[PDB]
Amino acid sequence: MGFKVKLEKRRNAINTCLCIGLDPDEKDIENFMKNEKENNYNNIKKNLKEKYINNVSIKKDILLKAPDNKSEEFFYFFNHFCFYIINETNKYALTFKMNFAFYIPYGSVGIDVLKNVFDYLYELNIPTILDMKINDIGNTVKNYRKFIFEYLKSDSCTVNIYMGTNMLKDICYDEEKNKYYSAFVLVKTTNPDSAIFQKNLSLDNKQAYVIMAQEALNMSSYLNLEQNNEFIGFVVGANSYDEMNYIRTYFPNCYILSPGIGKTLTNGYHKSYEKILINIGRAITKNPYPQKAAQMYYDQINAILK
Amino acid sequence: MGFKVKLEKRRNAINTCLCIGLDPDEKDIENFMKNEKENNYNNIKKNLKEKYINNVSIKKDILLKAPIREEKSEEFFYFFNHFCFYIINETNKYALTFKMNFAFYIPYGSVGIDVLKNVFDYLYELNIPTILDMKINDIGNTVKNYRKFIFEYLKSDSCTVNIYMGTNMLKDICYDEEKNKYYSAFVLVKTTNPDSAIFQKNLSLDNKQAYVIMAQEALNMSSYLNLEQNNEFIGFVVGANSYDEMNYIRTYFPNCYILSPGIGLHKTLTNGYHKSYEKILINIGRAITKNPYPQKAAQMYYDQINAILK
Repeated sequence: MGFKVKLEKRRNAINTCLCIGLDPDEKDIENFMKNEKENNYNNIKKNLKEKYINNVSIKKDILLKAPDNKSEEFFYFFNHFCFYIINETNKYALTFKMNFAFYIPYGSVGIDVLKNVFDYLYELNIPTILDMKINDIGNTVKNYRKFIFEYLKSDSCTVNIYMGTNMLKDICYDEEKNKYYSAFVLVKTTNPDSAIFQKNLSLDNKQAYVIMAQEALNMSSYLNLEQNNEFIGFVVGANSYDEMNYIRTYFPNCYILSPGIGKTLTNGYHKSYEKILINIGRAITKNPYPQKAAQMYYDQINAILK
Repeated sequence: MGFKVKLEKRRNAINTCLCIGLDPDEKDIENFMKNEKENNYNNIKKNLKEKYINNVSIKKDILLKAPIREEKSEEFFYFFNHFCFYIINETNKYALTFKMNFAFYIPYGSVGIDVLKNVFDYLYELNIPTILDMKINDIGNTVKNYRKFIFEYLKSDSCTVNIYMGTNMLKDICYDEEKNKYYSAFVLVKTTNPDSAIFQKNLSLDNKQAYVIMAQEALNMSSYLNLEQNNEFIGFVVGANSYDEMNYIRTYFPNCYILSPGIGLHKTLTNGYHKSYEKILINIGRAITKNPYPQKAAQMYYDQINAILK
């Protein structure tokens, strides 16, 4: 079944539009490993006892061995840290968003964890988003479509359309198995210079982020995504209230991914939940008690619900 | 040491500005394998003999194995890697630099990344200038992850970048205040091929098309961290088939490095924007790696260029 329905179902299931960001950096690891050594492998032992961990496809042997310190150590903890966050938070998460950048600085080892992370999430049947802000020319971008939607089995991804919209036709649609995928295009990002191009640049008097949205949203039609339970969304920085409001208003019925790590007046979007995914990452994974922080942000959101 | 001085060195040796694009697809690996499982593994054994192949770091015990068929998922890895070496060994004699597009090394998961790693290692030993076409972009400290991967892990000499969401990301990519080192990069200006490439020209500021408005910020950022004196720079990517935009930028700047993908439609009015070569890299990929006799296709393009009026 398509992405829209996977979200539509889960949204009811847990009534929240929270999107947990799983962007583990080096610290979190060097750390998780020690707070784990400097402990009786509490979490790594709770991890090793969740149903789906037994399914991951890569180095399932290593990851499953008793804690005890090989060269697959970094791999060991990196993968288990993610399992832990997911295990500790998935309850409050409508969907998860992993940013490729955090999984690529070590080479293949990082992609192996990533891949397990998605296998684990796919098994837990939780909506996923690879924040990879991909971009490139047609036939080349299909490589990203294969990696993301095929190898990782991801539910969606972020895409930077600056160099074209036709690329969306190679990312969101696959004419070989006739499969349709969802994507999120970078429209506006609260960045002390993101507006240098997304706002100051223009055409027909409308800013650039409005131009790409229109273009993005039109490509969504041409591809027949909606009727195929898929879609193209807009990534709109949380702290971009003015822009976040215009998009929500002028573009109602559209899916919005709001990056950041936290104020909440950001819900300048609303629709019927789900169409305004509020991303929160570091605030939860860098937080000493991930499960707690999660429910906190979980409630604070169900609060701002009405 | 420096990338700017590195190119203006290999510039002399093999006088050329040709840039070979190594973008192995799934059937380049099938073919090469078949052509190998029939000619008693000719090339593979020629690779294995080669000098610097001992400088690759991932799964070296396998890359040097005896052609396997008593393995698992190591087969694909074996041929993918040897095809890239095949090519480099074959044409690295006419190339000014090699451009590896990340997109082609990631669809199989991590295995391709290991292969990409070995390739950057290999080239590093032949001491050939490199470029990673990953077209990266992201906020603040996240890009740090790419700079590490691109420059620390693959020791690449440069990479491509999409600054649409902030020109500042370039400081984060092109500089590293912690190892106090500078890096080079090429930002996408006017990519010709995406016949859907609007935003780049229909989008404008004070009557200046976007690619123009983006080339300046790119340069203004290059001056800030001043890569210049550090033998580094921030260049641009301009499609070969963009003669209008090509002639301009190289005229309205006009000392900025240009990377031009195109031939692999095709033309040659593209050099209608040159200077000391190796500052107008011409990327030819498929036309050289899809060719039956890659060495010649390489020399062919080598002479067609090396032999140009001026």
